[PDB]
Amino acid sequence: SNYVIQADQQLLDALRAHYEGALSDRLPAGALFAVKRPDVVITAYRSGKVLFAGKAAEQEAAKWISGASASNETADHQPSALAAHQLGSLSAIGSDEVGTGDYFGPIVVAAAYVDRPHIAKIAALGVKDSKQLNDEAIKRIAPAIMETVPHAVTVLDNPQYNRWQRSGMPQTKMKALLHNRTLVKLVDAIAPAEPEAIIIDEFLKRDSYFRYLSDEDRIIRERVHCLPKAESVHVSVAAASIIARYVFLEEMEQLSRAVGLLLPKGAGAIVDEAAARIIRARGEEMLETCAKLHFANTKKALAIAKRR
Repeated sequence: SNYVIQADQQLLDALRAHYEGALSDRLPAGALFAVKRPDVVITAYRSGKVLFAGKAAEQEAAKWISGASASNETADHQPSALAAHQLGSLSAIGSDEVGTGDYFGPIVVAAAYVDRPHIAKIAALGVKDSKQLNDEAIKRIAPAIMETVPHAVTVLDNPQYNRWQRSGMPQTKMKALLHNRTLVKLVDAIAPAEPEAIIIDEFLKRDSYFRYLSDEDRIIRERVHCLPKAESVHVSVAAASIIARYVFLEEMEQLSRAVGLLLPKGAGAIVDEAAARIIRARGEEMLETCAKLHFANTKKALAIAKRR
């Protein structure tokens, strides 16, 4: 019978480092490394699943952890890793957006084209977990990305946001158009080159994405992959996050200078306070230049501006 365990990053590092002669070539999808001992084969996977196979499977698994449970499961491609496996090494466009959940500022869509020969360099600037990085790391890392690799951006400013919103276009459609138009910018800009893949982080079902574009003059469909959590599929998507997050921050700085008041991230209580102060200091109509007006926050803020 086979044995399975869930290893934390520390257990994975140990298993890798322990057995002299770890194999990393021609493995199933998701597999980090494999060990062939006598009467057991060991396979470790990106998700932390670790498979022990052979006669000596229960005893070898017990070398690491207590209460290893037997399992029919086999040392095989992981579904979650079929895309990464196939895609991770291509030359690829990735796209991501930022600012959807912020009361103040635009939605920024960014796309980055990362040709094969530039994958490693971009991976070296430390792009994994582009959500972990604070703003000051975004500021140091993004300019380096932009300078190494072609990219495009589309900023939905607030007056344009508010005007699309009030004509009944939801954030889901906004994002589709912005993604679609940024990809057009980037496909054009790198031509005659052509990306082997184009990867969009999945914010809606793929049926819905394209259905939303059908009025567009120019639709990028050839070789478009919608993918969950796509920044673990290809480095171009992470580089697109980072670039998007950098332009947003710029927009927010410009926008803070124009409004005369520092605009906080998010949609929590300080944003209500900030808006109320804009109202008092600048008129309610200033919000149309800098706020996503349909948010709950506007009504919260109007109340505050009035009370005293």
